[PDB]
Amino acid sequence: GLPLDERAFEKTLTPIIQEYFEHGDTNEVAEMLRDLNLGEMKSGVPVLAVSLALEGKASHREMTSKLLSDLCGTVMSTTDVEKSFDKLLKDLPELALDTPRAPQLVGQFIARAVGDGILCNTYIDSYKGTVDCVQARAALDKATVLLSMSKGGKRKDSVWGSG
Amino acid sequence: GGQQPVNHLVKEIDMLLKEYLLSGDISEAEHCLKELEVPHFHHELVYEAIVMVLESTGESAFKMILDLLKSLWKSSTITIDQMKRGYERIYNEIPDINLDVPHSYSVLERFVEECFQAGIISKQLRDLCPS
Repeated sequence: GLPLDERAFEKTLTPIIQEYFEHGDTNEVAEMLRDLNLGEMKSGVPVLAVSLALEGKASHREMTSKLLSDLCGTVMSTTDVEKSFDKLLKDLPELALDTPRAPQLVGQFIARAVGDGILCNTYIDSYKGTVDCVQARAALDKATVLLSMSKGGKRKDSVWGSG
Repeated sequence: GGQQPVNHLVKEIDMLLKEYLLSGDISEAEHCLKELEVPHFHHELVYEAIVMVLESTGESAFKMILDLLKSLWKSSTITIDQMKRGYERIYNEIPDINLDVPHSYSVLERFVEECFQAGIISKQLRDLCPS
């Protein structure tokens, strides 16, 4: 669906997401989301959270997937996440210009979403050549590239305690 | 009170191989190797890339694998010391991988032969190769 008042929404979500990356409060986002109350524009939130994380350090990116998994089931349907990825992919061509590493990161976001179960697995198959954008295609490539990596070491990523 | 410590080795060395395998881009790997602060640790990929060709069937590997190191050597990314130890470990793994009757001698020789010809390693390393 077409998002009404796009910029007005972006500017409002700016501090919301910013404050999130500070200590990682997934509950804060949801609580505020219900306050705003959005329909098709709801996919905007997960998208922006992704775009900003591209500018920030990689540490801030890995933390983005946490928000997604938390949001889904609580304030976002599994089916809503899918739409968010499409919306993001369409934006990719723009951000890719300033950050050349942007698409490479995007692939990780897709891979993680599928790996945990917040995005459909056949999502990549559905876009299996049915894409006229090379920027969007690379993101789809890395998705498998990275999925093939942590597929075996999924339960060995979190075993260090020193915080 | 804080976040979990940064991971190491895992989700690090593997990335280099995967990126070159499916995608197959020099610059993609370039920026990634440049990401690491430790240049001395650059020997790990060196060794791994050599192991791949020995464990992978197809010219696709040998064509893109050697190109990977040579590409890194283009801008002085890999050090001779690092490349030296990378090959030395291979000469040790050879008997373990082959386990009697090394039919991979053809690959081993040609690979080192090309490397020497490329001018990235001197005769000293070639002398360590079972010629």
